Amino acid sequence: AVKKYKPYTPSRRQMTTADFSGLAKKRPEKALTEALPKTGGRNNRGRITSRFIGGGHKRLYRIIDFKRRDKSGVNAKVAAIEYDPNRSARIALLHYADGEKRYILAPEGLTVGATVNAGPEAEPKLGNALPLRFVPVGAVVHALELVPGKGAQLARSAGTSVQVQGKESDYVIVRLPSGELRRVHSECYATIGAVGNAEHKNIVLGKAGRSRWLGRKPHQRGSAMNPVDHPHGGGEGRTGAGRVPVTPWGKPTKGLKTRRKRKTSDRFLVTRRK
Amino acid sequence: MKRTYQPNNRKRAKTHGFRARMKTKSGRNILARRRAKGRHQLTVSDE
RNA sequence: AACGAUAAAAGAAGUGAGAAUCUUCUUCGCCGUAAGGACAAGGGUUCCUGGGGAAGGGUCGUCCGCCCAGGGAAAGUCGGGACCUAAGGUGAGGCCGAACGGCGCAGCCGAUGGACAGCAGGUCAAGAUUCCUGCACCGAUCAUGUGGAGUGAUGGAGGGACGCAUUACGCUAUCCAAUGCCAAGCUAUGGCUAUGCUGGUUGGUACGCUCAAGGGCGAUCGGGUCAGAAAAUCUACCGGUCACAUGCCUCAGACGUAUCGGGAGCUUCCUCGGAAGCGAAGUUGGAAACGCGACGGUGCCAAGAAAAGCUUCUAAACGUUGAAACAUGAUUGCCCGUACCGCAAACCGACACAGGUGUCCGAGUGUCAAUGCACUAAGGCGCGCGAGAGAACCCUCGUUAAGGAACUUUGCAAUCUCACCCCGUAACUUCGGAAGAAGGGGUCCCCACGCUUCGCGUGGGGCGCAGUGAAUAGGCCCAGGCGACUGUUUACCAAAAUCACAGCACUCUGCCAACACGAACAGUGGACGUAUAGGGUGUGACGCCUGCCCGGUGCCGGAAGGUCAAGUGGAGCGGUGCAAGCUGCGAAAUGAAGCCCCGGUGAACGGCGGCCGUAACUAUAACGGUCCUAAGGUAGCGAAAUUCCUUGUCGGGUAAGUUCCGACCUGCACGAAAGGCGUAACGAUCUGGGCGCUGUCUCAACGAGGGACUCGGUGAAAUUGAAUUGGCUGUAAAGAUGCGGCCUACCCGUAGCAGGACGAAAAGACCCCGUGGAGCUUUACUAUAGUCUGGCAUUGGGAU
RNA sequence: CCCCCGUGACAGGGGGCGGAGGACCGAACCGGUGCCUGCUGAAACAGUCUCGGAUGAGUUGUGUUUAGGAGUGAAAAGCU
RNA sequence: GAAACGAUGACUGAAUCCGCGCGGACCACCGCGCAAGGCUAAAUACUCCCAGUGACCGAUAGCGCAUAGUACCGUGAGGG
Ligand SMILES: [Mg+2]
Ligand SMILES: [Mg+2]
Ligand SMILES: [Mg+2]
Ligand SMILES: [Mg+2]
Ligand SMILES: [Mg+2]
Ligand SMILES: [Mg+2]
Ligand SMILES: [Mg+2]
Ligand SMILES: [Mg+2]
Ligand SMILES: [Mg+2]
Ligand SMILES: [Mg+2]
Ligand SMILES: [Mg+2]
Ligand SMILES: [Mg+2]
Ligand SMILES: [Mg+2]
Ligand SMILES: [Mg+2]
Ligand SMILES: [Mg+2]
Ligand SMILES: [Mg+2]
Ligand SMILES: [Mg+2]
Ligand SMILES: [Mg+2]
Ligand SMILES: [Mg+2]
Ligand SMILES: [Mg+2]
Ligand SMILES: [Mg+2]
Ligand SMILES: [Mg+2]
Ligand SMILES: [Mg+2]
Ligand SMILES: [Mg+2]
Ligand SMILES: [Mg+2]
Ligand SMILES: [Mg+2]
Ligand SMILES: [Mg+2]
Ligand SMILES: [Mg+2]
Ligand SMILES: [Mg+2]
Ligand SMILES: [Mg+2]
Ligand SMILES: [Mg+2]
Ligand SMILES: [Mg+2]
Ligand SMILES: [Mg+2]
Ligand SMILES: [Mg+2]
Ligand SMILES: [Mg+2]
Ligand SMILES: [Mg+2]
Ligand SMILES: [Mg+2]
Ligand SMILES: [Mg+2]
Ligand SMILES: [Mg+2]
Ligand SMILES: [Mg+2]
Ligand SMILES: [Mg+2]
Ligand SMILES: [Mg+2]
Ligand SMILES: [Mg+2]
Ligand SMILES: [Mg+2]
Ligand SMILES: [Mg+2]
Ligand SMILES: [Mg+2]
Ligand SMILES: [Mg+2]
Ligand SMILES: [Mg+2]
Ligand SMILES: [Mg+2]
Ligand SMILES: [Mg+2]
Ligand SMILES: [Mg+2]
Ligand SMILES: [Mg+2]
Ligand SMILES: [Mg+2]
Ligand SMILES: [Mg+2]
Ligand SMILES: [Mg+2]
Ligand SMILES: [Mg+2]
Ligand SMILES: [Mg+2]
Ligand SMILES: [Mg+2]
Ligand SMILES: [Mg+2]
Repeated sequence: AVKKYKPYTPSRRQMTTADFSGLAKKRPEKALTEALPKTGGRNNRGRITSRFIGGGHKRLYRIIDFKRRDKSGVNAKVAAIEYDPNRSARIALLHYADGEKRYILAPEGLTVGATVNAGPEAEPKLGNALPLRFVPVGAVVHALELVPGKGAQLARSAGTSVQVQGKESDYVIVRLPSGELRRVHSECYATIGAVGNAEHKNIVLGKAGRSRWLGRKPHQRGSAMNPVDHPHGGGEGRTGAGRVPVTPWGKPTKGLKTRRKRKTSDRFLVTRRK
Repeated sequence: MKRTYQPNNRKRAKTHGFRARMKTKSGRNILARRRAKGRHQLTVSDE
């Protein structure tokens, strides 16, 4: 489920580790293994836009086509469930009966070797490419596009499930994992099931290092900084605030709606993530 | 302890040189505004 | 004053105008995971020869890294380019932007990497996988042949192609042993006369049915069109079929044989010492890599660059009587870099400077091992002032009678302790730990005996004060405060209680995501991530927990109404000309967000408090406690990092305790994620006590080394009105050597002291002043990026 | 992983074997904990002795990117 | 400010002769004028350079220089 550790070192107690005992051990396919360099958070101007990014371990991209519509109407069989360091989830290896291999995202349960399909003409099985309209009411799914062909941008993190509330017009209502209700153009695609990994959410990190190894340079209380540096700075003691909680940029954190008030999305969200 | 100036030929040239100084406007400007002061030392290319 | 580390020098010989310093010789002293050797970066002729001596050299110099002149550096195979790509930099068209310009796909530049054909020896005063000798390899073009029909890209696939840690067998380097083999001479000073002493003991290439651990490894037929634009002997899926052990395959390496070298020395000539010829052996045994066999095995989560060369298919295309492939001969071999210094006197430090500088090699003995310590080898030095003295004082070090923390701000400093083995080891605990707790005992030499060795246990003997005998080598414990922890921090006065952290919590964010850089509808990070994600904020393991106040501020939500800008609408007012008329001004209603207003919200901002009376002179050590704002402290803590009164009161320890520990509660002024209270472990943190040890101390002494002092050599500094510069009392702008009076005092210097010269150093950094400045702050003022918002333009048809 | 020992509602306990770790002692390397010396230094920040990490958040070479109300900062207004 | 006029950024974009524009709000009168198309020597400014002069300097003057942007400092711009 998760490996644990006897307390032989101080930090080797709470520490916890994944269960990769179901990972088809394999060096990911060569003609699918692009090269990701890291970006300190600096952009093409060399200034840290994102903030607090740094190093960790060398990583590579595995192309994971999300629009299965490039090969729907035929099926492939699962070949392996290797380990991507860039995703919160696990990924799986597709052997299309007609030669071409691909990589797709791996869902919850889907045992190594199950032969899965793609096309509107597909059984609600785990791992099928299926349009959202042909999906049963109340069914469990992930990997949802905001338009046909675009690419699956919904339900991708570990153990996530967008849930078909049901059809309507040509826009199917949907339950986002955040707790939101979204209209989706029924010619949008889907992949049946929960994401899996699932266990992820729970692995205790355990020590500084473990943060570093995923490349998350140490985070910083502005309450450390000085006036010159950032808002909450100054003081003579472990000091409070003296103003309302606020980002470095002074635009309040803690209870301040930040979404842009006018938008085109505003007539596709029937409810709010509350 | 250890000092400010640790020479690096490639650095020196790729930093202060002539292809470099001409690559930018303000370096053209540095150039001719040097020339006027009768520099023999035009540029670290001329070392 | 200083001559730049306390690694150390002597005598002889020589040269010269002159020598402690330069050159020979013989010793001595220091380095030896270096203070040796080889590179890179940097420097630039510092290299070698011959010469010079003004200045550079911390003295001297006849000498030099300085001066002069002349020489020296050689590559198809090393390194870079003629090949490749990473980050990054670029970049026609392309996307933007007051200008200059900012972006940006392909392509191109870009080594720190990929790729890649040569090794062994010899020698100039000075080069060396270059030159020379010996034997190789690679590409290129031609020719005689085997030719005798296919060649195989600007696209396809394969391959190149990669992490950390641990580890099995084989082996090389390379080092040790010896009555192995070869060579050399000798008898020392009592002995040894060799079974002693010293030295050397295989490098390349070629073959060879010789030995070999290790390592990679399948194959062929067919189907599917729909996979690689298409093609397709290929590559990928599906299926069938094939003697599991394997053989197929490779050969690090060793053994043999041969050949080319090299080899201790030996000889011969001879000119501050070299030129030239010659040449023996080639053994058994053991150790052993971070190297090779290798892209081996296993385990692990943090999941490990790209591209060309390369290998395979096909497209066009010209060929299919000259297509590839091959053997051999010819022939060809571009471009820069190669000297020398390169852990330093030659680079960076202004210096021939106790600093800084990246990778490799880095022998032996002793030592559990080792790049550790002592001593050494090869090699490299004795650090470019010397000599004597043997006072104060100063630095670094030894020893110490009696005592043993009496020192003191504090055991600061310094001693103790010290390795390996064997016995043994506490509260407390998160069951890992504390822990090397504590505390003991052993350790050397010989003989016998056993055992798995170099090795070790056992038994008996031996010696000295002592046997990790020299060097490298933990003092320990009890009890608190703070943080949990490993980490981080103020380059050059603060290393912690800071900060980070794993953990938890509030919110924000549904993708052209928020958020952030931005001439800007560019492009970028966020992210090739997707709510188990991303941002921001706060607390800071873990454990039991985290209460009371929504009135003010903030925030979320609400809508009746109060409202509010431009714009819409203009009744009415007036200026004017005779005038149609032009026009100045401008009211109603309507009208955006936002504020007023209603409620919700604390792991948002915050809040969780005022007071009552005492005999006397306008007063001091003390009182028990009812309690106005929205509420007025729940747990736990409490004289604390918080305590005013203050050395609070009590207890412990002490002979004696403002400190410390426990309790007490009257908390000036603790309190729950600005966390509350705990807690094992961790700590160059902080605080008190102990044991041990000690010159920290009583109280200092003797000794040593480097200074200080003397002599010969070179010779600074900050300061400086000018001085021919006493003391006491007094006076003076109030601290007098200079004025008064009185005392005292012959001229000069040397080593020493630090009272004075309000001593030197920086126009005081505290304080006041300046309608001086800069940083920072907010509900001080004003704008303003940004951002919300109505109208207007992009901006269109229609249905009701 | 592998054996024997254990069955009160109980994860367990011994032995083998294994090689884990912001484990430990400790050179190189990285850092500056205390004292003294140095303060017209040997050096515009160091020397000796002592001390901290020493497979990790480690150390370092090379090419390269970000800058002035700007960068960068495990936060000192430090560093540029 | 009574704000004429030109001038443009965004919205609007009239008359062409019995017409258009101005005369410092605005109106009549009465005057000066031809927007929406272009070129144009001359006088004027400067002085790296050439020459002539001087109640300008003569070696701390005079340019920074009797010459040198060199020596020297600076990673650089730059100082000199
Ligand atoms: Mg945090
Ligand atoms: Mg601070
Ligand atoms: Mg401060
Ligand atoms: Mg601020
Ligand atoms: Mg503040
Ligand atoms: Mg002296
Ligand atoms: Mg000296
Ligand atoms: Mg001496
Ligand atoms: Mg002689
Ligand atoms: Mg003579
Ligand atoms: Mg000498
Ligand atoms: Mg060396
Ligand atoms: Mg010489
Ligand atoms: Mg001299
Ligand atoms: Mg002579
Ligand atoms: Mg560019
Ligand atoms: Mg290279
Ligand atoms: Mg090569
Ligand atoms: Mg090469
Ligand atoms: Mg050759
Ligand atoms: Mg081995
Ligand atoms: Mg012998
Ligand atoms: Mg004798
Ligand atoms: Mg011998
Ligand atoms: Mg290319
Ligand atoms: Mg050279
Ligand atoms: Mg010297
Ligand atoms: Mg030096
Ligand atoms: Mg070695
Ligand atoms: Mg050794
Ligand atoms: Mg040593
Ligand atoms: Mg030398
Ligand atoms: Mg005498
Ligand atoms: Mg004594
Ligand atoms: Mg005694
Ligand atoms: Mg001490
Ligand atoms: Mg125990
Ligand atoms: Mg012990
Ligand atoms: Mg005895
Ligand atoms: Mg004994
Ligand atoms: Mg010690
Ligand atoms: Mg700490
Ligand atoms: Mg400091
Ligand atoms: Mg310090
Ligand atoms: Mg409103
Ligand atoms: Mg008491
Ligand atoms: Mg705290
Ligand atoms: Mg620490
Ligand atoms: Mg005491
Ligand atoms: Mg003298
Ligand atoms: Mg007088
Ligand atoms: Mg007098
Ligand atoms: Mg003195
Ligand atoms: Mg002053
Ligand atoms: Mg460690
Ligand atoms: Mg540091
Ligand atoms: Mg106008
Ligand atoms: Mg003169
Ligand atoms: Mg002059």
